[PDB]
Amino acid sequence: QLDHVDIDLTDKAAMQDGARTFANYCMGCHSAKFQRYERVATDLGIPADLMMEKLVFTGAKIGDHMDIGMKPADAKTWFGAAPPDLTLVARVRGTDWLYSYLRSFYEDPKRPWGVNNVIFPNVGMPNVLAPLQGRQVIGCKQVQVVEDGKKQFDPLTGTPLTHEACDQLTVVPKTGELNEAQFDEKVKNLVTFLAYSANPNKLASERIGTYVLLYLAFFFVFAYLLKREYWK
Amino acid sequence: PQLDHVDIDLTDKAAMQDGARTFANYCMGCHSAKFQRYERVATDLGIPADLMMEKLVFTGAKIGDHMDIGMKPADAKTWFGAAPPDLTLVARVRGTDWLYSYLRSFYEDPKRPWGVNNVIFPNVGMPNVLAPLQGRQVIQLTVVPKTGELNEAQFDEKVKNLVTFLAYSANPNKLASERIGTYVLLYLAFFFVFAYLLKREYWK
Amino acid sequence: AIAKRLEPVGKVCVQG
Amino acid sequence: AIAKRLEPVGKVCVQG
Amino acid sequence: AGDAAAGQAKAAVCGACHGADGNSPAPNFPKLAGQGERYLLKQMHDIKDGKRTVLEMTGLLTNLSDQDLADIAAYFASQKMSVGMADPNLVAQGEALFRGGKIAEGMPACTGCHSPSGVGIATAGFPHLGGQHATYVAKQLTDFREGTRTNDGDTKIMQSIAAKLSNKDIAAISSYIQGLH
Amino acid sequence: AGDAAAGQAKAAVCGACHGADGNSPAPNFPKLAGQGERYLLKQMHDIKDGKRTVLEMTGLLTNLSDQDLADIAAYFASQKMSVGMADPNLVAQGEALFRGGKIAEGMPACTGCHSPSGVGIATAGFPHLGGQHATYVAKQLTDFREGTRTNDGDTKIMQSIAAKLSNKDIAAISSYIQGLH
Ligand code: HEC
Ligand code: HEC
Ligand code: HEC
Ligand code: HEC
Ligand code: HEC
Ligand code: HEC
Repeated sequence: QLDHVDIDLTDKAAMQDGARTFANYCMGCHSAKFQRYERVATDLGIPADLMMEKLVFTGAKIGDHMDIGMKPADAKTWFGAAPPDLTLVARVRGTDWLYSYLRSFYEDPKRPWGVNNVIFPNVGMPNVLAPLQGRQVIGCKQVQVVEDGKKQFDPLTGTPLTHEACDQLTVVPKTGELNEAQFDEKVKNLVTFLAYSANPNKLASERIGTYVLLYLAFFFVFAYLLKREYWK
Repeated sequence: PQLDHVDIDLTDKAAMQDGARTFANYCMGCHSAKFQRYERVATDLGIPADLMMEKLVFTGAKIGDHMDIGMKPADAKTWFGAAPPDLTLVARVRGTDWLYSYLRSFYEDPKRPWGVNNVIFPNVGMPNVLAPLQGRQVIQLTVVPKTGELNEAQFDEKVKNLVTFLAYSANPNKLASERIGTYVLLYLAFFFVFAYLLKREYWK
Repeated sequence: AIAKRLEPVGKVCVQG
Repeated sequence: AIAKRLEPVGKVCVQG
Repeated sequence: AGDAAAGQAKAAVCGACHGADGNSPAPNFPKLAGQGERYLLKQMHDIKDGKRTVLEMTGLLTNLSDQDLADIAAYFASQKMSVGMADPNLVAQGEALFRGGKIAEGMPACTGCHSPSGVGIATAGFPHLGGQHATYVAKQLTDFREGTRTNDGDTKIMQSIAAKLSNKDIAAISSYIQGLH
Repeated sequence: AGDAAAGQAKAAVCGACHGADGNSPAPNFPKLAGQGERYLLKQMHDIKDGKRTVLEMTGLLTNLSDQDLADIAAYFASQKMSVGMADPNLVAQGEALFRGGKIAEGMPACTGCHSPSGVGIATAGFPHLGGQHATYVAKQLTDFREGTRTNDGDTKIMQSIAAKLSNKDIAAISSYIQGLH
């Protein structure tokens, strides 16, 4: 069961925060090698000097690909699985899968890195956002009561009516920098940046396609008239 | 410049083996032969694979690997002022006569960065790496007596074997090419007889 | 605004 | 024969 | 899991070298405060079993049971590692190495397994680094590079990583880590 | 050019450390016998001008003129470097590094600039290596790697090459060079 996330690719601030998160917490193991710092800065509206100073940690040039020092073979040996390139991961898995996966890490002592993932069971990835999210465990917490889709909210306060459930992801209190909403926004910005990286031509594609479709409707009108006429 | 002619025999397995030894020991330090594989060199030179690995593969590479070297072209270009080119095809780029005259034309030239110059290749960036064998050659080129392991004839034989190996490396298909071409031309003459007879019959 | 948004996570305390 | 023909130039003395 | 409350009492002997709260004052003694409990327990077990050789700890862990070690590790993990200061002449190179690694040499950045802030990953056993003494960090990197320390497992994560660090790189990155937070 | 006959008399003071014929008895002192005349003269001038720092040689070359240094270098070049022995446990690795370098790391084999037999290239100034004391060769490689020795020129030939040698690589290659001939 995945969680839906509404990703706004026109939000430059969110994409900038996601790029910062990717460059700091993700490019340690994951490359974005099919994507250049120059294009990322141009599309996110980041000044080239600012991109150089804030997001390029590897000594690469602005026009260089987002390569990292960790080789796939070395990382496969170290982690048991090679950390895949994340340029297209939004297209490979989808944004909802990424949103649910980056928020589904929970402590699991039986695992090599002490964590497991609801979305990606037995994943070889360490929980690298634990400092932000905090300790997440499979425990008992309050979950909204649902009966055959009959979802109960509080009529007055508008907040959910909840009952206790003991197989839920619960963040141990005062264990991470960000609360649930703040970590949700952090993961949303990161997944928004990954969605941009997978499909950097999306907005331009929509604009160009709108113009193309308008032209094709015009041309269709003319061709239809030239056909129906001349078929009399 | 005037080159010295050398008769290169690509059927001489012993000469090509000696040339391969010289190339692996004295030339692969700076030059790659990266477009040929140790396995194919062994097969064409009659060298057993184990013997090839023990005697000619110094880089730790596998028998089936290209004869690559550690010296990267950029580093070598910085160090010597010129990149040592890959020598797999040098016998085709320069010819065997040019190589034979070049490897024997190093003489001492203190004004040069490496203390040597070359008659065939003036102001070349190669150090005289075969000086231990030829000895001290000075300017007409003359070798200072009792300065090298080999005499003029022995060093000429060494350079000839090395150039023969280089010639094989540039064109490893030459012997098979001649063997196949002989049969192809025989078949084409055979087919020409029939085609000509058919044309003559029809054009009556 | 962008610079604050893009601040690197790792902070290093330096002499002087 | 071939083994002698291909002997590496560099010879190394080793203890014992 | 260990008990920090009892570990405090059990960790008094350690405080002689590592400090009462685990923030050692001397550079050669590592700070145990704020270090991952899993990593601390692994290191203590390795030193007990000789997988990691610490001559200054000869026989100190032999008489401590597994639960005592767990309690001490929990107590030290319940503290906060104090942050040192990086050398200004070295902070730039150390920061570049830590955050970016070496693309050309294929050396990973340290920010992946050890957080960008150097807190490590407690669950994964990746040690906290930020604030650790520069001398100790440099010694550990050198030991990994030369194979003196091999308790990082068969995968040889840190041995392989430190094989790609020069002495100047080790010094710079240790100085940067000393001030990292 | 220098005169070996006069150099022998001029080189007597050096023989205290490097041996009368240039084959030093102590590992820490390099052998000068059979070394390339150009390389010997370059090292002498670098030590004179401070381009190379040899504390044990402080002031020994200040009073020697260019002709005296040339004579000493010519005398030492006329000699034959003695050959030591390589450690059996290190000869394989050292031989591999010396003859093949490192393909993956891009480290050149030493057989190019230094002959396959280690005699160097006298005209080019590439030093004779074979038979040199393993301790001295290891120290030189370490200094090149650490930047302590920088008299190899602006191209930083040996600094760049030694940057890629580990301590174990340096030890093995030094042992092999000592045994090499
Ligand atoms: C930002 C903190 C990160 C995001 C977002 C992702 N990673 Fe990682 N990761 C790592 C490994 C060793 C693996 C492979 C695990 C396995 O194959 O079992 C992964 C995997 C992922 C995936 C799954 C992609 C897929 O197609 O299945 C995603 C979506 C992903 N990662 C996103 C290791 C590391 C790591 C080393 C400590 C770091 C710092 C990160 N991952 C960071 C992020
Ligand atoms: C490093 C010490 C070298 C070794 C050992 C050998 N060669 Fe070389 N070579 C070297 C350089 C730096 C250059 C370029 C010089 C320049 O000014 O461009 C060369 C060049 C050659 C060439 C010329 C090829 C061409 O110009 O197309 C040849 C034919 C050649 N080298 C052959 C050769 C042989 C046979 C060697 C072993 C006996 C050998 N080289 C060793 C550097 C070095
Ligand atoms: C001085 C006599 C010490 C006392 C008392 C204790 N330890 Fe210590 N320890 C000491 C040194 C000099 C070192 C560093 C070793 C090195 O390789 O440089 C250590 C190391 C540790 C570690 C590893 C820390 C890390 O990897 O981050 C641990 C986990 C540790 N020591 C634990 C520990 C405990 C539990 C002690 C009391 C039982 C204790 N130490 C005492 C020196 C000394
Ligand atoms: C002991 C007091 C020495 C005397 C007397 C001389 N030299 Fe020396 N030399 C000495 C040491 C310890 C070293 C090695 C320095 C290092 O970096 O490890 C050297 C080195 C040289 C060299 C370089 C040799 C090389 O292989 O690069 C040269 C050319 C040299 N020394 C020359 C030299 C001359 C001419 C001397 C008499 C005037 C002389 N040395 C005396 C120690 C000592
Ligand atoms: C991937 C996993 C990495 C990365 C990319 C780096 N390191 Fe770290 N490291 C890792 C592990 C699994 C361990 C534990 C080793 C063990 O269990 O014995 C370590 C440990 C260290 C240490 C020692 C810490 C201490 O003794 O307290 C240091 C100093 C260290 N690592 C440094 C370091 C640096 C400088 C890195 C980038 C060059 C780096 N690591 C990367 C795992 C991983
Ligand atoms: C080509 C450039 C090479 C390569 C492939 C190697 N070296 Fe050697 N080397 C070279 C030069 C030009 C010099 C002179 C340095 C100077 O002028 O100060 C040297 C010197 C050395 C030395 C010093 C020897 C001494 O002090 O007497 C050593 C020990 C040495 N080089 C070792 C060495 C090794 C182990 C190599 C392969 C890993 C190697 N070199 C390659 C030029 C070149």
